[PDB]
Amino acid sequence: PRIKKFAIYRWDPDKTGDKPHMQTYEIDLNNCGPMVLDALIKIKNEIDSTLTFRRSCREGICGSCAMNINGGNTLACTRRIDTNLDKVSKIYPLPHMYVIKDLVPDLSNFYAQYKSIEPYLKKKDESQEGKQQYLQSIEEREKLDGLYECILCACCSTSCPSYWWNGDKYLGPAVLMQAYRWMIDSRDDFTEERLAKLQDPFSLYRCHTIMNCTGTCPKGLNPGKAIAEIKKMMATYKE
Amino acid sequence: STQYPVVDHEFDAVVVGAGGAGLRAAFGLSEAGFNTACVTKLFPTRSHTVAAQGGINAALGNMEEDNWRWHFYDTVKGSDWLGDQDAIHYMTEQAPASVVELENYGMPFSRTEDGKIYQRAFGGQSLKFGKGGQAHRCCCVADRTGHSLLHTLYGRSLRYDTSYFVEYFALDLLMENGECRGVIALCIEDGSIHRIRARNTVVATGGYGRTYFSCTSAHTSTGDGTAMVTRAGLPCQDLEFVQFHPTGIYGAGCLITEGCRGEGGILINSQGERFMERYAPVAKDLASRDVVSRSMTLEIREGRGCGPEKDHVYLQLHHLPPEQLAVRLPGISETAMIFAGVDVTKEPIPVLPTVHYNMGGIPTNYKGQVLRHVNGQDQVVPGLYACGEAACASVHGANRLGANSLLDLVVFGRACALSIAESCRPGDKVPSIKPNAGEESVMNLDKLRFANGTIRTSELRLSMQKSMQSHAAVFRVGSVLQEGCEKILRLYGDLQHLKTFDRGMVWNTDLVETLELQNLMLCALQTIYGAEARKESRGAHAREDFKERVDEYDYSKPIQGQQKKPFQEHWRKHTLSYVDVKTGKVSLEYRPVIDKTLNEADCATVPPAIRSY
Amino acid sequence: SSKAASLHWTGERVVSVLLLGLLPAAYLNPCSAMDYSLAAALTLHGHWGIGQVVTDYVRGDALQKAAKAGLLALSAFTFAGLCYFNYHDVGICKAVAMLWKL
Amino acid sequence: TTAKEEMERFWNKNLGSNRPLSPHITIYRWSLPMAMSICHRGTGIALSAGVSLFGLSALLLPGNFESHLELVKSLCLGPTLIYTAKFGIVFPLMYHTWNGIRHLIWDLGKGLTIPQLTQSGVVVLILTVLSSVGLAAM
Ligand SMILES: *Cc1cc2c(cc1C)nc1c(=O)[nH]c(=O)nc-1n2C[C@H](O)[C@H](O)[C@H](O)COP(=O)(O)OP(=O)(O)OC[C@H]1O[C@@H](n2cnc3c(N)ncnc32)[C@H](O)[C@@H]1O
Ligand code: HEM
Ligand SMILES: O=C(CC(=O)C(F)(F)F)c1cccs1
Ligand SMILES: O=C(CC(=O)C(F)(F)F)c1cccs1
Ligand SMILES: O=C(O)CC[N+](=O)[O-]
Ligand code: SF4
Ligand code: F3S
Ligand code: FES
Repeated sequence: PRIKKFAIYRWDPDKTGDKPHMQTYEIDLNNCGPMVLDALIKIKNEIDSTLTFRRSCREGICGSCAMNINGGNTLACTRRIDTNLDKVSKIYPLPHMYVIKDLVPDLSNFYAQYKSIEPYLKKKDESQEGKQQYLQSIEEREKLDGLYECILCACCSTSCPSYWWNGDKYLGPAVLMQAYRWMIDSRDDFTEERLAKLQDPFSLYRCHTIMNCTGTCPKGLNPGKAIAEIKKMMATYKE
Repeated sequence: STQYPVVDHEFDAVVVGAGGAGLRAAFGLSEAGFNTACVTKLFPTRSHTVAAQGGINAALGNMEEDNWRWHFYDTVKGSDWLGDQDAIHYMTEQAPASVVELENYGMPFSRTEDGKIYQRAFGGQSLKFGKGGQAHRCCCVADRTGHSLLHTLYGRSLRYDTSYFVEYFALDLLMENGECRGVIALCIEDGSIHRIRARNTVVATGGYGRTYFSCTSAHTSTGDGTAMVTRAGLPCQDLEFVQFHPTGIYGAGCLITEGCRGEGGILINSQGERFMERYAPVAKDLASRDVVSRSMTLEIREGRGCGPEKDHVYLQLHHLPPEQLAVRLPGISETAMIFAGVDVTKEPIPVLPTVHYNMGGIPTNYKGQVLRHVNGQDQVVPGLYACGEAACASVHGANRLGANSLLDLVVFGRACALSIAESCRPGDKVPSIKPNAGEESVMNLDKLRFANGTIRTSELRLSMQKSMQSHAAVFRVGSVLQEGCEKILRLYGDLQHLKTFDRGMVWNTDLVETLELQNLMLCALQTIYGAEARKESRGAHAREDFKERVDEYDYSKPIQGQQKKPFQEHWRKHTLSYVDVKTGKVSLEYRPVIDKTLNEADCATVPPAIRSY
Repeated sequence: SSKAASLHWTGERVVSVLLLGLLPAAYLNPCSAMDYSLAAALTLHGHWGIGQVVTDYVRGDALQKAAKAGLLALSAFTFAGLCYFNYHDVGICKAVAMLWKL
Repeated sequence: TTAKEEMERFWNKNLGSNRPLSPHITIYRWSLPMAMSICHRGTGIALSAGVSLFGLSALLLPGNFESHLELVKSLCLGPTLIYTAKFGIVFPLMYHTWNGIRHLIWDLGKGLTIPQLTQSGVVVLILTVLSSVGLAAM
C-alpha cells in the first residue's frame, strides 16, 4: 500500500459565494497510473467526479493538460507523480489566467493572439496554388525543426512574468515563436510585413529574456531563443 | 425543461467536429461562400488527428514513378472486397491534388533532395497492381504528420468567416420528416442549450475506440456522431469491423506509428523469431493491419510473450541508424521513453495489438451524403453529410490501409463541401423548425444532470469496456460473442441506475462524460451484435467458427460454370444496424457493396480474389 | 511603415555597450571629457531603463502618461545636476577617486 | 469574428464576472535565472536612484563635494564600515554590470539554452563577488 497525497485547487462557479481553495485527495499509487493525469482521472472516477479539467490524448501531443504541477507548468499526462509519499503534490491552474472552473482556464485571449499573426502560408501569387507542390530544399526545411512541433499548451506563455503583467498586449512566447516559424519558412512571401506587425512597444518587446518559457516547455522547445532571433531580424530588415 | 433557456442560431451549413475532416469541410464551405458554423466539444487543435504520425497517401511519384490506380488497387484489395470501389476510385484519384493542396496551405512536409514532398513505404502498398513491388507514396511531416495536418488546416481556417462554436457538445440532429435541419448542442461554458439550424449538416465526429478497455485513441473518441445518427433512427454501417493496431504499448495503449516498420523496424517474439515472415513471406512485417496483428495476438497464445506475464511482444528499431530514428521517427522516441522508458536507438519498444481505427460509421455516398435503406435500395437523407472516421463511405471496407485515413479526412471533407456548393447556393431558404425541436435531447440532458442512481458513470463505462475487450477482440466465436451481446445489452439496461454527482451548469465534465457513455453504448451494441451475426472471416473480423470468406461465388477457383449464391446467402455485403433507443434492441439488415468504379475506362473494377500478403 | 520600436531597442543596446566601454575608459583616463560623456550615457541609459519598468508595471492611459512625464523630469534634473557638478565642482571621476582613498 | 473582436469579447466577459485569477508568483517554482532576472531590475533601479540622488543633491544642497567628504571624514568612520559601505555600492553596480554583459550576449542570440543558462548565471555570480571585494579594496 502506497498512499500519495494530492492538494488540488478548486472553485465552483455555480456555488454562491464559493472562494478558491485547496482540496486534498489520497490515492493508492499501486492502483493507479504513473502520470499525474492518471491520478486526476482516478479521483475523478472514484473519489469526486466534480473535479473538472481538460484532457484528451493522454499521450502528450494535443496539449489539453497544461496546468501547474508543483510550481511548474507542464502536461499532466507526461509528468510522472512523485513516488515520495512524504511530499504532497500541488496542482494549480495555469498561472495568471481567469479560472472558468477548477483547473480549467480561459484560453480565449491566447488563441485570439495566435490568430493575429496569421499562422498560415502567404504567397504573393495565389493564382497557382493547389496544382503543384512548392519546392523546399531539406536545408530550408531544417530551419523549421524545433518550431513546428509546438502543441500550443500555453504552458510557456502562462509562465512568463511579462505575459502575467501584460498578457493583453504582449503576444507571449508561444505566439511569438510561431510568428517566427512563419517568418523563416522559405515558402512564405510576407516576412517583411510579419515583422512590421511587431513594430510597437508591447507585441514583442515586453520580453526581457527571463527564459521561464523555454525552461518549462513540455516539448523541450525554445521560445526565448526564437524571440531573440525575431528581435535580431527586427533590427536588421530593410524598408 | 425550460430551466435551460435555448438560443437559436441560423446558418447555411453546420459542421460537427473540427478534426481533419470537419476542419476541411468547414473552411471548404466558407471558401465556397456559405455562412458556415462549426461545432466542436474540443479546441480544434486538440482533435484526435493530432496524434496521427504515419502520414497521408498520394501517388505523387516523388520517390519513383507511380499511378494513383495502383493506389486504387491496393486499397480495394486491402478492404477484402467489402469496400465500395466507386468511393475508393474517387479518393485515390483526388489524393495527389489533395496532398498538394495541403502542402500549398503550408504543411511542413519532409523534403527530398529534389525539394519535393518526401514519401515512404507503408503497410501493403505495391506497384504495377501488386506486381511491381513495394511502393513509396506515404507523404509525411517527419513523424508528426497528423499534428501538422490539423494545425495547418486550423490555421488556414482562421482565414475565413466561419463561426466556430468552441467546446460545444452536440446532443442530437434536428430531424424533421426525414430531413436534417441542423443540430442542438450544449455550451459547456455556461451550460446553455443552442439550436444551430441550417440547410445542410456535416457529421465529422470521429470514431468510438473508447468503447473498449485498451485503445490508441484519446478519451474523447466516444462516437458521439454515430449515436446521433442512431438516435435519429438512421442506420450505421459495418460497426463490427474494428481495426486492431499491431504496435501499442502494453501500458496506456499509446500508439507507435506503423511508420517504424515501414522505415525499417521489425517485430520480434520471445523466441526471437521475426514471425512476421512466417505468417506472411512477401509482405512480412509490412502487411495489412488486420493480418499483422492477427499474427502477434496469436503468438501470445502459443505462449511467446516478451515480458513478465508474456502478454505482449517486442517492436524493434535498434538496427536502424540513430540519425534515421531522429529524422523519421522522433515522435515515437519521445513517448516510447516517456511511457515505456526506452532508448529506441539501442532497445526495442514493447507493443501489443490494441483497438485503433473504426472502418464502420455513418452510411455514406462517395459524395459524402448520408444513406438510409428503403426497400433494399439506397436513399439520400436530405441535408445530411458525414466524413472521416465517423463516416462509412467505406473506402476502407473490412480493413483500412495504413495512411489512408488522413487522406480520407481531407478528400471527403472536401467532397462534402463540394456536394453542398454544387447542389445549392448560400442564402437559400433555411428549413423551418418546430418550437419544440430538440426537446427530447434537453430532457435527457436534465435527467442525467441530476441522476441519483446507484451506479457511477465510471463504473458502468468500465463494465462496457472490459466486456467488449473480452468478447469482441481480435478473435471471436458465437459463444463468446453471444455472451457478450446479452452482457452488453445488460449494461445498457443499467443506464437508468447511473449516479452523477456534479450538478452545476459550468463545465460539468461529469454530465458530458455520462452523455458520452450513452453514446459509447449505442456503438457497442451495434458492434458486438453485427459481429455475432457475421458468420465469415473478412478483414479485421475473424471468426473461429467460420474462417471462410463467404462471397457470392468461390473466387478461388474459376467462375462461369459456378452458380451465384443468393444475396441473403453470402456475406459480401455491408452490415446495416439500428437500435430502439428506449430498449436497446438491435435490428439489422444489409445492402450490396458497390463494385463498379466511376469510369471503367479510367479505372477498371477489381474482382474479388484470394486474401493474402 | 516606421520602425520606431525596433530602433529604440537597438539604441538601448548601443548606449549599453557605450556605458560599458566608458567605465574602464574613465579609470585609465580620468578627464573632464570622460565626466561628461559618462554623465550622458549614465543618465540616458537609466532613463530608457526606468522607462521599460514603467510601461511594464503602470497600467492605464492616465498614469503611464504621467509616469513617463515625471520620469523625464527626474532624468533632466539628473543630467543637469551632473553637468553642474562637472562644471562647478570636482567632476564625477575625481569625486569617485577622492571618495575611495577615504 | 476577427482576432481583435475576440480579444474585446474576452475582456468584457472576464472583467465583468466572479471569475478568479489563478495564483502565480505565490505558486511558481523559483529558478536561478528568474531570481537573477529580478535582481537585474532591482539593481538597475537602485543604481539609477543613486545617480539621480547624486545629480539632484548637486543642484539643491549647498557646499562642494569636499565640504561633504570632510563632513564624513569627521564622523568616526570605522574602517570595518568604510569598507562595508564601499562594498554595498560596488556590489549592485558589478552584478548589474556582469549580468548586463550576459544580457547583451543573449541579444546576439547566444547562450540561450537551459544548460548554457545556468553556467553563465553561476559565472556572472562569481565575477560579481570577485570584482566587488576586489574594488572594495582599490
Ligand atoms: C487514434 C489514432 C489514429 C490514427 C493515428 C494515431 C492515433 C493515436 N495515426 C495515423 C497515421 O499516422 N496515419 C493515418 O493515415 N491515420 C492515422 N490514424 C487514424 C486517423 O488519424 C483517424 O481515423 C482520423 O484522425 C479521424 O479524424 P476525424 O476528423 O474524423 O476525427 P477526430 O480528429 O477524431 O475529431 C473528432 C472531432 O469531432 C468533434 N466532436 C466529437 N464528438 C463531438 C460532439 N459530441 N459534439 C461536438 N463535437 C464533437 C471533436 O471535438 C473533434 O473536433
Ligand atoms: C556596466 C555598464 C552597464 C551595462 C553593460 C548595462 C546593461 C544593461 C542591459 C543589457 C539592460 C537591459 C536588460 C533587459 O533586457 O531587460 C540594462 C537595463 C537597465 N540598466 Fe543597465 N547597464 C550598465 C550600467 C547601469 C548603471 C550604472 C545603471 C544605473 C544608473 C543602470 C540602470 C539600468 C536600468 C534601470 C535598467 C532597466 C532594467 C529593466 O528593464 O527593468 N545600468 N542595463
Ligand atoms: O583612481 C580612481 C578612478 C577610477 O578608477 C574611475 F575613474 F573612477 F573610473 C579611483 C579611486 C578610488 C576608486 S576609483
Ligand atoms: O516584472 C517582472 C517579473 C518578476 O519579477 C517575477 F519573475 F515574476 F518573479 C520582471 C521584468 C523584467 C525582469 S523581472
Ligand atoms: O493505422 C494504421 O494501421 C497505420 C498508421 N499509423 O501510422 O501507424
Ligand atoms: S512552446 Fe512549448 S510550452 Fe510554449 S505552447 Fe508550444 S509546446 Fe507549449
Ligand atoms: S519567459 Fe518571457 S520574457 Fe521572454 S524569454 Fe520567455 S518570453
Ligand atoms: S491530454 Fe493531451 S497532452 Fe496531455
